[PDB]
Amino acid sequence: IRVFDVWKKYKYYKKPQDRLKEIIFRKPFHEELWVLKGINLEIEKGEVLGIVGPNGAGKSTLLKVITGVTEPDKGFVERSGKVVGLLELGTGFNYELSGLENIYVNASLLGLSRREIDEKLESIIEFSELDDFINKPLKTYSSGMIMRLAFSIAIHTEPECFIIDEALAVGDAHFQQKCFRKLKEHKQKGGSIIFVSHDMNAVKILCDRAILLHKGEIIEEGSPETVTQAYYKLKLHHH
Repeated sequence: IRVFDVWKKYKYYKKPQDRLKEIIFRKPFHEELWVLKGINLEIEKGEVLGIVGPNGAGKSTLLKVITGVTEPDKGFVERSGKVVGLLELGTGFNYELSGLENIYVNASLLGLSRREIDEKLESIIEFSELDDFINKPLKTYSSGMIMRLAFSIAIHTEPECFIIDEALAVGDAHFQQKCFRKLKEHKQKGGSIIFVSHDMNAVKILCDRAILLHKGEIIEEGSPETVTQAYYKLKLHHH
């Protein structure tokens, strides 16, 4: 929901041994590099926010500050509810356990109560199309079946916000439409969505507003049309 003047840095070593000299010398041999510099950002209930920018812009660090996987070095972030994205998919999955048991493990870590998972269990199964394999252990699943289960649990956990990472965009045909429908319902109940994409036409189609990120800063905000035109302008002068 609210990102307030957030800065984030990471220690950076010119060669792996400056790490080794740091422990032995007891003095830093690293450079403090800032992936995020004074981010101010609000994601409001009911909106789809597009986030675009080049590879080292800091997008994924911004996603982790938003979700709380990472804490800012300056500033703060506040949120009314849970955020679910790539890095939460399949958390706690155990390949010795059946897909039924992994629903309970994963859904619980993603915030649902035992009663809520009981209430949603058949929906998650039917949505997954795995019904014939739900009592078999994950170690017997194909990779596509494992991904299918992780998506199917996650999309039912009613967070405040879903992050649609740039990698999530690829998926099996017709399963996307089902997820697309769930995501519109989510938005209709006041949920928010963060769409991270390099598809500028998709950003204009799906998002209500967007930001352009570059070298750790938001350099443009507003309508998808405005932010994508600013991205093109940036790529005329960036690399």
